[PDB]
Amino acid sequence: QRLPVLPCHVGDPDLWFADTPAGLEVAKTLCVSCPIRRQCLAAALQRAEPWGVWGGEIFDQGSIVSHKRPRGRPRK
DNA sequence: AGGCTGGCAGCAGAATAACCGGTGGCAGCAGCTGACCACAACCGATTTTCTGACC
Ligand code: SF4
Repeated sequence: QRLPVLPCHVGDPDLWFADTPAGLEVAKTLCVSCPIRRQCLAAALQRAEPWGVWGGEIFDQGSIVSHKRPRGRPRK
């Protein structure tokens, strides 16, 4: 079916929870071409997923952050 | 004098209406819990790593 075209499970699944701001960036933008962004993002927002890339967007424990804040002192 | 030998005959089996007492089960439910999620916050370093000034 359309399973190998689905960009979620094409490669290694441990990529999409890597705890670097730059590592998961290609994981987030790899769901640009995903055919099911609407329903996946809708399910992720309704069930309140606390981790990882969902619907081509990252998640905190309840909501969506724009980009994950890096380790260290943030920029003034 | 009967007996035990002989067929002869006959048969089983197989195939193709109430009471009373008591006693234990049981289900329903307030009412101690008491362990348990469970959010939800709040801190305890921890490490990085800028940020800010020092001379
Ligand atoms: S997170 Fe995005 S890319 Fe991955 S399966 Fe869901 S919609 Fe597709």
